[PDB]
Amino acid sequence: IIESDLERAEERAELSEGKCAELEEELKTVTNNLKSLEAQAEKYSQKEDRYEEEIKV
Amino acid sequence: IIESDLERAEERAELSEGKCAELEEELKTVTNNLKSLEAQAEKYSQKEDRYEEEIKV
Repeated sequence: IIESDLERAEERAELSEGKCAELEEELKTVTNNLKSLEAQAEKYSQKEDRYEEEIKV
Repeated sequence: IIESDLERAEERAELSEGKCAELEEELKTVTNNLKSLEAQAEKYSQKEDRYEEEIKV
C-alpha cells in the first residue's frame, strides 16, 4: 500500500510537478502574451499619447 | 523507508502542488491581466483609432 502510496506520492510529486511545469509554461505563455498585449496596449497608449500630444497641438 | 520517501514524495507533491497552485494563481492573475489587456489592447487600438480620428477631425 505504502509502495503504491509512494508510487502515488511520487506520481503526485510528478503530477503536481508536471502540472506545475505545465503551468510554468502556461504562465510564461500568458505572461508573454500579457507582455505582448501590454506592449501592444502600451504601444497604443503611446500612440494615444502621440495623438493626444497632436490632439493638443 | 518507502513511507519516508512517500512522505518526501508527498511533500514534493505538496510543494509541487504548492507551486502548481501558486503558478495557477499567477496564471490566472496573469491570464486575467492578459484578458484585461486583451480588452485594453483592443480598446487601446480602438482609442488608437478614436484619437487618430480626433486628429483627423
